[PDB]
This record gives sequence, structure tokens and C-alpha cells, in this order.
Amino acid sequence: VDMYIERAGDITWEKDAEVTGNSPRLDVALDESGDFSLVE
Amino acid sequence: TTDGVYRVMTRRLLGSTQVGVGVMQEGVFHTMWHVTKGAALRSGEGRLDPYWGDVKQDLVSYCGPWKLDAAWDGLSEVQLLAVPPGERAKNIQTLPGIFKTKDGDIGAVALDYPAGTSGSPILDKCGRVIGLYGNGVVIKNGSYVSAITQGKRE
Ligand SMILES: N=C(N)N[C@@H]1CCCCNC(=O)[C@H](CCCCN)NC(=O)[C@H](Cc2c[nH]c3ccccc23)NC(=O)Cc2cccc(c2)CNC(=O)CNC1=O
Repeated sequence: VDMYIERAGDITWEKDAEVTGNSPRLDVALDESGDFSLVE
Repeated sequence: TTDGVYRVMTRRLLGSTQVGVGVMQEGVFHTMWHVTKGAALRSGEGRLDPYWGDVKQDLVSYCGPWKLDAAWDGLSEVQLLAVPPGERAKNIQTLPGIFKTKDGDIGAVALDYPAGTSGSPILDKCGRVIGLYGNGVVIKNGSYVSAITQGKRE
């Protein structure tokens, strides 16, 4: 399994960028396997 | 080892698949553990070996210790520098929500991209990487929300 990397761009902030998405406030737990879950 | 954002690819018999994304900074490659599981990475003619990682944080670094230490300020909009499979890198600005946990609040972005976008950097207004995209939750309507996952620079 050849895993490899290839450059995809420079890391810069874009002025006048598209703004999208909401801002959810979620109660969550993190288990020892690195999985987040929603608390019921 | 040139600074920038990189696709993480796998090649099998015919053709490549993008399994993730990562950040080269200060000679260290940074991605999410679930992208590589610590496998060595070919870079041009060279090889990058895992140096540090943590399953619970879902992070791994290559060539040296974790270097990214900027933190979300809890207030400002951020940008996901999304590098989706088969698509050019693009910046998406958003106001994070919050994962509220028993161990504190973590910023979280309600932006949904293919699995192979995992490891794409999230940026503050100065262009510093405040974390990586791709470890998150699916909410009741099916939408995805990613933690802003940041490591510790020791
Ligand atoms: N709307 C969506 N489902 N969007 C997601 C966006 C993925 C963004 C990148 N992150 C990942 O791939 C990680 C890997 C795993 C890291 C684990 N520590 N992933 C995730 O965090 C999520 C959340 C999650 C973590 N642990 C889980 C355990 C059970 C259910 C969900 C989760 N995992 C998923 O979303 C998986 C999923 C569940 C159902 C359907 C799909 C995908 C089909 N969607 C795609 O095939 C592309 N889109 C998607 O896959």
C-alpha cells in the first residue's frame, strides 16, 4: 500500500470569503478510541 | 518537506484514492490519525516516518513533534481550507459552534465534506492553523459537525 503526499496549496486566509454554516452548541462525549458522540 | 497543505493519497493496482489531507509546517507533517494509522508517507523521492500520535485526539505527526499551537479565540469566524478529493483547495468561512464536553468546550464547524477531506486545516484570520478538520458527529438531520482538533506543542 503506497501511501504518499502531494502538495495542494498554500495555507492562507482568503479575503471576502464565502460565509456559511450554522454554529451548533452540542453536548458531546469523547471515548478512548477518539470517537465523539452526542449525549442523549 | 515544503510548507503547505497536502493531499494524502493511496495507490493500489491502478489509480489513486485521496484518503486525507495534512499540513507541513516547520518540517513536520500533521494529519489526523484515522487518515494514515501511522503508515509511512512517500514524499517525492523521500519517506516520512511517524514521530508522535494519539488515538484519542485522532492526531499524528511525522518527522518531529506536533508544531501547530494556535488556538481558536472562542469568538471569531474561521476558515476551513478544504481540500476535497478531486477538487482544488478552497476556503470556507464560518462561525464555529461548540462541542461542550466534560473536559471543556471545543470549537466545532458545521461543514460537511467527503471523508477524504479529513485533515484539512482550519485557519484564523492570520492564517495560523488552529486545528484540523474531520473528527466529529452526525446530528439528527444527518448533517455533520467537526471538532476543531488541535494538538499540544510540547
Ligand atoms: N454527513 C456525513 N456523514 N458526513 C461525513 C463527513 C466526514 C468528514 C471527514 N471525517 C471522517 O471521515 C470521519 C472518520 C472517522 C473518525 C472517527 N474518530 N468521520 C466522522 O467524523 C463521522 C462521524 C462519526 C464518528 N464516529 C461515528 C460512528 C458512527 C456514525 C458516525 C460517526 N463519520 C461518519 O459520518 C460516518 C458515516 C455515517 C453514515 C453515513 C456516512 C458516513 C456516509 N457519508 C460519507 O461517506 C461521506 N460523509 C461523511 O463521512
